[PDB]
Amino acid sequence: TSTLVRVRKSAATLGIAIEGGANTRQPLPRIVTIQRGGSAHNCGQLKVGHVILEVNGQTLRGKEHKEAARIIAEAFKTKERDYIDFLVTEFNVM
Amino acid sequence: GLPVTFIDEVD
Repeated sequence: TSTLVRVRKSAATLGIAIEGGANTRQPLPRIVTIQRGGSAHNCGQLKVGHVILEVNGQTLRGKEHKEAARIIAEAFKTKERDYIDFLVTEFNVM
Repeated sequence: GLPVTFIDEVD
């Protein structure tokens, strides 16, 4: 139903694009691009079409597009850890 | 359309 994917910061970029966010018909962001050479692509495990439920355990429910993108960018840039955990689904979660 | 952001381009 849902998968926790740990992306190690193996490259200088994360290399994903997301669409949607709160107050749209795609209320949780969906991954639309995974760029070769970036940390996400290097990880084996994210897919175009994955919906991001949580970033490092923080729900994205309620976060409009720009804010969801800001949180993900901060999770990548922070020196708090050398990885980002994405909770994702290919379908829907109850 | 849905908004799209490339995370690496976030300022």
